[PDB]
Amino acid sequence: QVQLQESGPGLVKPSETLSVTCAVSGVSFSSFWWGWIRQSPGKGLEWIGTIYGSSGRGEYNPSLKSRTTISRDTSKSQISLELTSVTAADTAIYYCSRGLFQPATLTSYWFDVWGPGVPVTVSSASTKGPSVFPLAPESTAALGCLVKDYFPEPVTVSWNSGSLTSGVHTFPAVLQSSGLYSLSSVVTVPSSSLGTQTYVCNVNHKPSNTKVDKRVEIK
Amino acid sequence: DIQVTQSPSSLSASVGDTVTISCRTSQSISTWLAWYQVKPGKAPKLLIYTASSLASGVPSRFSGSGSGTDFTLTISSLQSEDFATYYCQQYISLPPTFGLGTKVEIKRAVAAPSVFIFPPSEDQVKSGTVSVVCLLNNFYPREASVKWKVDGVLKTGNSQESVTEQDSKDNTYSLSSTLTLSNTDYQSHNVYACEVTHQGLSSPVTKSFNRGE
Repeated sequence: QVQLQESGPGLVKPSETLSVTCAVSGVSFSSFWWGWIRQSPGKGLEWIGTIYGSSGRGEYNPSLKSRTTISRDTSKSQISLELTSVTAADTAIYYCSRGLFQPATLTSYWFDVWGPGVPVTVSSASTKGPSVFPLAPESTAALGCLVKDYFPEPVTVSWNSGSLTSGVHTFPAVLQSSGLYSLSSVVTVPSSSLGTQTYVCNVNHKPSNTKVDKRVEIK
Repeated sequence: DIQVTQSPSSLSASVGDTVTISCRTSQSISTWLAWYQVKPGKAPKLLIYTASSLASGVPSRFSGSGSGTDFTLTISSLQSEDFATYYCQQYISLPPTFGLGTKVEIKRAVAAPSVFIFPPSEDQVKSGTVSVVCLLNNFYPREASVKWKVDGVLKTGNSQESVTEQDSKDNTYSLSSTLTLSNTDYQSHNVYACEVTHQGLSSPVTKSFNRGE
């Protein structure tokens, strides 16, 4: 019955304010408690706070209260989260939730409905397209492309314009100390097909509007 | 805050198995524990609350037990839709706090990695920064040790690993280890090798190249 959908900026610069919103549908907005939970890459889930639809009063995580505002837009049945003075550590998936509580004195909140989550990245990096470098060298051989120093995510990688799909692995991107991302895509092919057949990795980075096609061969 | 500790961090199971995962709290939380299921990129789902009460719509193969400081979630006759990460959460007091999760993955036969090493391209050398990449392909289980050796000596720092999720087709993992060096550093040594240990290998496997060979 209840449906939650988050929306947000995607990218926030450090020291600015992170703003995300949650559209509540299917049920009475004023009858329940709504709040926010986040999960940072590599860290656990962290409750931010939860407010009553009817009054807007609520409770906040002490760790975050000084930077947090959770408010209602009743004309749209929305709740919003404002997080001020953000830093890279505020990079996270932000989830909208319904908070329930029970007579025990009351319990604190458990969360019976969650939104799908909105990823938000906090970074001072500027948009930059990737450099692409071939990865080149038994029955099977591995070939690949190193896609490095780009921002923001994501890049898409295909092989032979999509005509090579089996045996392809594209690794998760990693954030470098530079603030830029890097990943590799690899494919396994027959050792005997090398030298008589061409392998090309097609890289697309839409934020920078760059497409690179890299031929991967044995030096 | 109350500390909530889950174990194990991950486990492997097959469809039809009975699996149990545990939750331990740093102080008594009475029966105020909830359990959630999370699949990658999807909305978390409430499974159990009040330590043992099933949430609406949740299959009866899920059950919870415990009180005070020790709790368990049990999945009887695991089904394919149950492979996911599971989190426990206390809510006796503010703030509610979550465990770090238990990943339930698909068991399969041990598979040794195929290992490959890739030297930096000439175009990478010209950039002044080089990456040496070691690939471990299609192995199981996930646990693997990858060591970089440069002229025979263990190189620590300057490398990062990246692992795929379990492959939809064969349930294996693949992993990359990337060693990043200044070209000045790279040119100062001759032999580069990655050495891999894994349950599927009676002895570690080493792939290497000589710079410029």
